[PDB]
Amino acid sequence: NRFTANIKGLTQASRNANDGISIAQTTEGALNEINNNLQRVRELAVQSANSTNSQSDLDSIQAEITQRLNEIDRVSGQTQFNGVKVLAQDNTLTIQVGAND
Amino acid sequence: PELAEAAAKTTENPLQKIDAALAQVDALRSDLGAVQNRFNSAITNLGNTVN
Amino acid sequence: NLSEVRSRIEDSDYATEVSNMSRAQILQQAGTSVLAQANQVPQNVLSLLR
Amino acid sequence: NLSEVRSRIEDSDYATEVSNMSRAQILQQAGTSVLAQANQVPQNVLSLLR
Amino acid sequence: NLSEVRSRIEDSDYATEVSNMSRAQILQQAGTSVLAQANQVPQNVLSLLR
Amino acid sequence: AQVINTNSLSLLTQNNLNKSQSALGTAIERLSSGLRINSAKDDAAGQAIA
Amino acid sequence: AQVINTNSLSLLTQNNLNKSQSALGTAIERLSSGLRINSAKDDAAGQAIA
Amino acid sequence: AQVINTNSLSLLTQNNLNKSQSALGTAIERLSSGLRINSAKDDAAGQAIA
Repeated sequence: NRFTANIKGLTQASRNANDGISIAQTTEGALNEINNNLQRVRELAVQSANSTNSQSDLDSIQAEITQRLNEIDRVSGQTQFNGVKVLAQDNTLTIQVGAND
Repeated sequence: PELAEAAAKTTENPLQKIDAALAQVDALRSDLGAVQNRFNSAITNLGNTVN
Repeated sequence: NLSEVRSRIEDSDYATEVSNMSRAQILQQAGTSVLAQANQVPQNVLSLLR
Repeated sequence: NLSEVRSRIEDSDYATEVSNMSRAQILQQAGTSVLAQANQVPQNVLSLLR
Repeated sequence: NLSEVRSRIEDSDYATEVSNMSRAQILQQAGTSVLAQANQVPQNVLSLLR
Repeated sequence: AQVINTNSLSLLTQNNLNKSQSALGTAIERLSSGLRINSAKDDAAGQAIA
Repeated sequence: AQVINTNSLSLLTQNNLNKSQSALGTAIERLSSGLRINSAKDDAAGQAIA
Repeated sequence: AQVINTNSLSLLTQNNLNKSQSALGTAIERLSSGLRINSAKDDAAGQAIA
């Protein structure tokens, strides 16, 4: 009987762990998108620095930068695996990876 | 009760700020991606323990 | 990723299910080859003694 | 742009449809190779016992 | 030079990856051709003895 | 303890054949369809979660 | 040691087929995209450095 | 982990082919017209500055 319980727990534990990997991948996609948006912002800042760019240029570059930052606020504010907002708030997700408590 | 507050004045350093954000983000991604290796090794452990 | 997680939950890898079907088939053939013997166990004694 | 939007709605990219056709073909071959076994499951028991 | 160093880190030369895919494919075909035998190993003994 | 009006040896042996038949039925059921959960395969977690 | 209720020979052989499947999956993953590091390919040095 | 009702290996490999298709589309788009910026090529600096 003890072995059957362990086997059931291990398999099920194994079945839940795959889910943890899936959640990590989902977070990574969002994170990758955020990083892509950030790379553009840095390049725009470098372009913006020159004495030469006019203030009518800096208005458009700021419009792009605020749209990119609204987008990395949105894609982290509302993204979810099974109704769980991964990036909106900070907390610990505990994985039961074993039959043991 | 939280909205980005209009900037008081032009940012003194537009880089330093974005290098810090990339470090927080890059660091977070790196931390996240080690947990996938931990879960993969735990799965290959549980397979042989079940067998 | 949602199709991956949903797939694990619903789709079942065969490699274990063909083996489970094979084990149930061998158990069925062994159980039927045993059942006949169980059936004829009593008759030999009764008729032999009678 | 109207042909682009109309195209998405009507035209279907194959790359998923060849895979769906392949999955249905493997399911058909597995279902037929299982069906025969299901057919012969009863006969072994009846004839063996009888 | 930065694209060269970044490229080595991210881009992977295929010449090893096609060979790794081929080795995994031969291991899959050999493992499946072995799995069936493993499946039928027990039935011969049980049915033969029974 | 050699009775023939009810053979107590044959009733249990049959029940085991019936259990093997149900296991073969579920394995054929999941092998043909391609999916582990249909209704009672997993009650709440699988179906609701799925 | 000739058991059929659980075939201890088939479980390990399958696990090896699953490992070969994962290796083929990573090789196809890197061959189609053109890039070795995606997420967990290299944890810290590759991705952070990249 | 050998499922056929949903092939988890083929979905990702396709997405990579779709990404390569979009990259080829932009390169053909800029090679035929002669101009890098059309609309979303560069959002603000290029078009506004241009």
